[PDB]
Amino acid sequence: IPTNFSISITTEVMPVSMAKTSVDCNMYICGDSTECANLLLQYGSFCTQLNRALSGIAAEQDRNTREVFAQVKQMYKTPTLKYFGGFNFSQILPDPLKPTKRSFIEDLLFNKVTLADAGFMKQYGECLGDINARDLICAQKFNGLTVLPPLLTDDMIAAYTAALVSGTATAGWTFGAGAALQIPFAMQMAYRFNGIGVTQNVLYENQKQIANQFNKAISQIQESLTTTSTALGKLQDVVNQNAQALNTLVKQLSSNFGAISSVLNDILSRLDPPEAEVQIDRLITGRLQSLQTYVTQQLIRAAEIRASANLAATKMSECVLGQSKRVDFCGKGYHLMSFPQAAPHGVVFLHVTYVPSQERNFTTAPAICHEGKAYFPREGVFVFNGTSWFITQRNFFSPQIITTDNTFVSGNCDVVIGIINNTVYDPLQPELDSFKE
Amino acid sequence: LVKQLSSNFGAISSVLNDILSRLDPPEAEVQIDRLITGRLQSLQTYVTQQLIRAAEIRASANLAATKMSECVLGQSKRVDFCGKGYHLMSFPQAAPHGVVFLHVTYVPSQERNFTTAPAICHEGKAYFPREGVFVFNGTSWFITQRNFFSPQIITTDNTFVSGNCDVVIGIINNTVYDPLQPELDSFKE
Amino acid sequence: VLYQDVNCTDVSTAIHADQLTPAWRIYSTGNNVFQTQAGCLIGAEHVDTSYECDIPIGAGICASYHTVSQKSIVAYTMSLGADSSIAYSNNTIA
Repeated sequence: IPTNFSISITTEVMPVSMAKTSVDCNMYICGDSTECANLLLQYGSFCTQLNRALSGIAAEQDRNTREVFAQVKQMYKTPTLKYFGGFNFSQILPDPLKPTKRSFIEDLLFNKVTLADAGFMKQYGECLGDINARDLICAQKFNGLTVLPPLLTDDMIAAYTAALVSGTATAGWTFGAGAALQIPFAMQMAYRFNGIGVTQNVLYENQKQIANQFNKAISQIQESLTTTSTALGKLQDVVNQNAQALNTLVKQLSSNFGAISSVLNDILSRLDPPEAEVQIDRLITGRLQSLQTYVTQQLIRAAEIRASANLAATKMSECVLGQSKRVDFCGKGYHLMSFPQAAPHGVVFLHVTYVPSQERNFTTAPAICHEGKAYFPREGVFVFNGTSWFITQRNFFSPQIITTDNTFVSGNCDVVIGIINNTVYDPLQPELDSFKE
Repeated sequence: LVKQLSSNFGAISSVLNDILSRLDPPEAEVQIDRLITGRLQSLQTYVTQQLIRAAEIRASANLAATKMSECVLGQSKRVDFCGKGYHLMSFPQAAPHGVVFLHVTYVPSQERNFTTAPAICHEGKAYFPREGVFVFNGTSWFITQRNFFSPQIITTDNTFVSGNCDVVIGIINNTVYDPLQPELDSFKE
Repeated sequence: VLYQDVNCTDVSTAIHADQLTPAWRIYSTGNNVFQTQAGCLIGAEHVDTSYECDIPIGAGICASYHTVSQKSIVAYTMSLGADSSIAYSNNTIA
């Protein structure tokens, strides 16, 4: 039976969105040759079906992002105290004095994985900047590969994360059910511990210790996010896969598919138009095959990202919006709490798990026959017996005397293998003896 | 797929029986091979798209089967999985190439502000509440449930014994009731 | 019009000087709006209100069909959610 607990906080990073890419086949296929379009239009809707598929992928990514982040109805305002029952919620909620509207943990996450393969950003073409600061600048390239910005901006994602954290800390575990039942954080933690099986005694009598352990775990998470290693790299791997796909597409664009040269506007100045039409058709076929391979790989990656986003949304609905009895699903041990955090093209959950420690071996007993009838324990499943002494809980020691309220009546003693003779206590007989006599 | 069927892939025409009787058989074999290659590429693309769509539909069907096994065949304590709030029931319905469930969820009603009570020390020992943790109190009056009001008298059957009163922060001093003492005083005395 | 990726400055010049490839005969231009990945939404007024996202466009600027003075297409900030007044209290139970 463990005697002391150890509040730990684990991290879990799951991508929910990918790079919304859009490749224009008008510039990729038939870059600058005006005679190339006459042969390109001969094929058909190869430039329309791929654009439709890419638009569908973008819509699916936007819908997955909305289903993952946007789950609450009302936007709960972030509290100004950020200190509930001893639990210091700093570096989690947006600071009212910080210039940025994000959190410290959110800033540390956005300052690690947002490298985006520094040096390869000029492969595609986008429009970086914001409308507020008037720093929006559009950039294009001759390859025609473009990346569409996501629907939900980073500010909206940070606002959704702040609303989720506020609904988890304040209003208890009800903002996901459909109402807002305000309740202090102390009773919330009491219910969180009761859902596991531990009574409110360990929660209330050791509230300061739990708050100190929570603050220590938060500080350890901050120190791990400050200086880190190859860990926390799912989003980085997704970005690297997208960059490698774009680089392979660009390389296959400038590749000779069994023709005179891989560069346009050169075979027309050295060969006859009817003779160069064959080479143009071969180059167009090779480019179309490369683009079809790219579209298939993008479809596979989009299906994978959609599955990961559905899994992350399920985890957020089960761990954040309540207390799930799922074993090794939210964190490592008992869930007991959850806190979501924003991340670039992903979600980083903070599972405040419950890990017991300081175990000690003790003798037990299946049943206790007092006066011919056995007494199986009702609530406390562990019959902690030095020499047939007490009855305790499962996850915490909590030494408590054995009474008739913790055990029920049963049959004889010759039916249980391991019956131990002991006396059961009842507050009725001494009280009656003191009242009458 | 139909449009790519009636479409040229770099040949004389996209309709059969036309390129045959206009050139020599060896010259038409090249065009026939080009058309066959184009048709094979289009059909391979169609088969790949069908495989992707079949994988997606299989994933959705597995999710729907899990939802039916968890919500219809029993009562799952999942949060925001079957319906909006508490599942409490589920009814499946037939649909063309799909399943439409009818989750009879439980939604709360208008609320009311009350006063909290972490613990109650009657005679030096604190009495923490039972499974029902929301202790409704005007001024340290009663104890209630978590979802419905259900006003109930605070007795010894809804609380248990614990340590002293200086271990829990926010404990409100109040008196506890036990049905044994009045009955004994009425019977004996 | 929703021109995917442009500065919405050369497109207007190409339209006014007949330099764009898609040349609609019955087409005019009265007002252009520029946001992050705008699309040069010619026809909609950049209203400073906040309505529910009906037609998602991108970068948090959706479109819909509401009344202006009357029925016209507008642009808003998706109206992320209605504000709440749930305040924490260590002595209040709901």
